[PDB]
Amino acid sequence: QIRPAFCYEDPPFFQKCGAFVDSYYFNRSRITCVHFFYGQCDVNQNHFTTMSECNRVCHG
Amino acid sequence: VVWALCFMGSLALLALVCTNRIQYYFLYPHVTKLDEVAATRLTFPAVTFCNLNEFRFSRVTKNDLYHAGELLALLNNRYEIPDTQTADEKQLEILQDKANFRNFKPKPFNMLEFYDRAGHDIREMLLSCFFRGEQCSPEDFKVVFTRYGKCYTFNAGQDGKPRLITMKGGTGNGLEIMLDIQQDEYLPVWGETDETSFEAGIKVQIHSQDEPPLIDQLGFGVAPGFQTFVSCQEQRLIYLPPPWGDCKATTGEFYDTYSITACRIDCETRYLVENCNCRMVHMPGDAPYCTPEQYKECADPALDFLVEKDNEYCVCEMPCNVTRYGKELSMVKIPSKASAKYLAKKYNKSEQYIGENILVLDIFFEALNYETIEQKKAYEVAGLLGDIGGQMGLFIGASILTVLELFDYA
Amino acid sequence: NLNQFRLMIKCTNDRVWADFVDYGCYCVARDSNTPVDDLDRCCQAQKQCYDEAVKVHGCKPLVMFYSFECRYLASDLDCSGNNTKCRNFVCNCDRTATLCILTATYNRNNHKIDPSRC
Ligand SMILES: *[C@@H]1O[C@H](CO)[C@@H](O)[C@H](O)[C@H]1NC(C)=O
Ligand SMILES: *[C@@H]1O[C@H](CO)[C@@H](O)[C@H](O)[C@H]1NC(C)=O
Ligand SMILES: [Cl-]
Ligand code: NA
Ligand code: NA
Ligand code: NA
Repeated sequence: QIRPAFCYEDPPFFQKCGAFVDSYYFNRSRITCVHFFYGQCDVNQNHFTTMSECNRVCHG
Repeated sequence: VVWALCFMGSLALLALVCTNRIQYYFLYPHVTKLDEVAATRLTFPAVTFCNLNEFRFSRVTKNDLYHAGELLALLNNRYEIPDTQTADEKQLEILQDKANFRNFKPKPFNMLEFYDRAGHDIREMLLSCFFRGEQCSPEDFKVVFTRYGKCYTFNAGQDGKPRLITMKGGTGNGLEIMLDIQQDEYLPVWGETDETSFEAGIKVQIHSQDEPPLIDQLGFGVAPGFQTFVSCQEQRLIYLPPPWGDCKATTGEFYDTYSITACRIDCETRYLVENCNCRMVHMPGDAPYCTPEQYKECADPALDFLVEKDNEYCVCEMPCNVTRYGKELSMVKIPSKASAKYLAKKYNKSEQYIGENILVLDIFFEALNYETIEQKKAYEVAGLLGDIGGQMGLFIGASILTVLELFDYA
Repeated sequence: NLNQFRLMIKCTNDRVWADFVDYGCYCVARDSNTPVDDLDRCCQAQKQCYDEAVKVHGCKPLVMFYSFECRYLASDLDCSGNNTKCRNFVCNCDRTATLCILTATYNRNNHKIDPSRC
């Protein structure tokens, strides 16, 4: 329970529901956050505008 | 009066249309456009090939066997020839002597050096090579290390050498190589490891010079005892970057241009360094090279896991530029009965040897035409304005003139 | 190997890896006779677990790779994806130890002690 349950969800890779923008998600295999292009499909909360925030909320 | 009622109600409906059109622009949509492009030339691709056998038997020394014998299943964990060995008479005698480590002092050992030295030599494999009627030679092939070991790339276009071109469809305008896969040099197979296989032949990958090979994953095979024809079609796929699409242009981690294969090799390298504290000898970077014990215990399993099982560690962003080669393969037999003695005598081998070891490979294009599949921006600024002004005319009757009138009036 | 243990710890714990390295008598995977506290007792059972892996199953717990899955709940940390007895066994050793670490209290005064104590 050290990090929120949504940290373990796959971000919506390649899904376009609008503009693609720089984003960061927690990668549960690397156990750290990783850049990706977010297309506004708000399927879950595993996406952050900054690397640091992602690593704050989810890294642990 | 009621006119003003109808004018503003009509204008309200015009407003909701313009909001639709404007919100749609900010989706940055795209459509995909197909095109057949006629061409006077094509850049011939790079062609990477590997022997399926990684180490030449006659090049394995007592020291090699000491360090790498267990990895290659030639030795058990007691550094001895296993009783579950399945060898002939003569090879066994050679290996039994080679495995005699009584009063032997081990010397330093390195897998990259072992691959470079014991791996098959293009100078012996390449019996002949022609490209567009011109004779080529071992110097036209660049050494590249892959999971197969010491492999070779024709037309790599690296080190300041220019890329070659084709100008007509058909076999005469491509590559033809004759190879000896050298089965008498194949390492005896006594067990199952990642470094050995049950198969004889080569693995081949045809790819853009801008992308490294991933030949264990993405190659095709070619068998001894055949001439194999590979008829190719070039296909160029173009994707849009953000905000329209999600393609990646460059990267500044181990390679110049970005490609899926570059991404995968970066990931694989990071993964091995992270989990094993070492890199396999074909991977880029600075980490120390895995010892044979590390290959067996940590590196092979970790790479296998990543390449087969893992679903999350590496997820690669699509590149903006992809060149794909569609391929149609077919085969005829070599040697004919009528030509076997000629080949045996010309290469000083028996006729049976020729039949088990020689292959010919032809790689050429069906036609110069390449297909392009491209994402295009679907609704740019121009399309937005001309649309809004076209709706203004529909709802009110407003013009470019009408506007500059009432804008000067107020 | 200890890279996977370190990762299991990051998976469940914000406590930097350095704080477990050279803590007490046993951390991490070192030998002694008497553990300084309960945290150090975790590593002791881990070392004892590795020792068992080597002697009974022929594993090389400090060299071998294994895989594991990080989940929302620490207790849901999963070892079942491994394809051999050795990889399963050792993965389980590290899993047990990482969970035990959660129960124990992190002292700062038995981290990097003098060999006098152990
Ligand atoms: C990328 O695509 C453009 C056309 O969209 C092309 O001119 C260029 O050569 C491509 N880049 C590579 C490396 O092939
Ligand atoms: C070919 O036959 C064997 C092959 O090793 C060798 O002893 C012999 O010298 C060779 N002869 C010629 C003419 O190449
Ligand atoms: Cl991969
Ligand atoms: Na539309
Ligand atoms: Na194999
Ligand atoms: Na993991």
